Amino acid sequence: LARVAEALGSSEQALRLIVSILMGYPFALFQRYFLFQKETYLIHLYNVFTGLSIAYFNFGMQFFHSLLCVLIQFLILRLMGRTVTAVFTTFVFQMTYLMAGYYFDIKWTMPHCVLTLKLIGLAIDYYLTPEQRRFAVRGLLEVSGFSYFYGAFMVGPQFSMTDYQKLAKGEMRPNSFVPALKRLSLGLLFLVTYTLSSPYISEEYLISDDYMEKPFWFRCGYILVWGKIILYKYVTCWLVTEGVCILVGLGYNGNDQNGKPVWDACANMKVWLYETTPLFTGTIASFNINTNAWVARYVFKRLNKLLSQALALFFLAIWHGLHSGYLVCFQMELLIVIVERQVINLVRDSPTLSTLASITALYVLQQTNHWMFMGYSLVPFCLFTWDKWMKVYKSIYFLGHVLFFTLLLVLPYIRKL
Repeated sequence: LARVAEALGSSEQALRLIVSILMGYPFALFQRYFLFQKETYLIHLYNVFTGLSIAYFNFGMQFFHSLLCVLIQFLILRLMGRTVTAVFTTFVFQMTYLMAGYYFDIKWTMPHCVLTLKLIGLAIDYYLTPEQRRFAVRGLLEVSGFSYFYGAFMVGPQFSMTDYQKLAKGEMRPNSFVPALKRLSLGLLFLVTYTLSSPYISEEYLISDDYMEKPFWFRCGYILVWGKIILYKYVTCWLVTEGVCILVGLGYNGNDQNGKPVWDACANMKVWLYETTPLFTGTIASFNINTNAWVARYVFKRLNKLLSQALALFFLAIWHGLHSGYLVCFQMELLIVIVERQVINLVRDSPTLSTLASITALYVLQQTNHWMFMGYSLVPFCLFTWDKWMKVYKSIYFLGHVLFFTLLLVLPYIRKL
């Protein structure tokens, strides 16, 4: 039971989560053939009975929490309807219930932060642009089934209700097992990388006084290797989680010009592009493309774009808010990423400095700076506490904070040089 969680290397709860995500596949062996089944109320009943069992198996307490939010949300589907208050109360209540969970390692708030976004998204869908005219829904079991879907429950991607009901019917396409193997084999490849790296390079090492004053160059060097190997826990649990999502048929975006079907519908990653990438505007734009696209659809699209940027990323700090740490992380995308784009336009688009720096002559150095850019930003994540976060930040001479601002004052004068 617990000896399996100690034998490989990972945490005790981490084994119960990987078992839960891998449990998606034998459960997707029923939507293999019983999906073409004429009865649709049986499909909704499968997701509830599986999702409630998955929630109970991982944590006994959560089964009531999610269920309570689900019944209260379809109560705001009866009352209020699409009157504007309904969006205001859903946004507040869901975050009020969510933030209560944090105030009261792998807690029951793991699938709860997912359904919070799934129910807020449902409210705006129940409430136009070419995307909005499609994503909007028309007109009990529907809300319960959509929330408890086994493929995307613990950390899975948000899926449009309109598109979810489609899965019960025609999934909006040919059934396949070959792409499912692709995201599973690549998903397990990163699991081997994580389980082997995590013990010889850990978090508690950053706060440990041992050697944490000796090198300076390796002081930042450890921060480059770490926060590149730690985020692989998310990577493995988004590729194996997509593997079940695509096996059912939900993973299919559509088809292309050659008739070949598309697979990037609920794809929360793009590996060749989130790695081997010199410019991290690609990586940070959307490492969790779905988690990033949701905010870009229901927060940024709904929201004066200049004043929207701060309030949209502030919602991501209301999303968890464990310590000031998670807030300091979202003020990195609105920091280095906006500065990185300024250096992108500094070259090829300036009448002073770009002229000489536009050419092919004017790779490894950029990536080395960009992996450092990630680590420094992931430091106030994992270790979120004020005393832990400040400890390693002051020990590394606060380089990221100084360099970004140093670039920010000098940069507009380089545009003149």
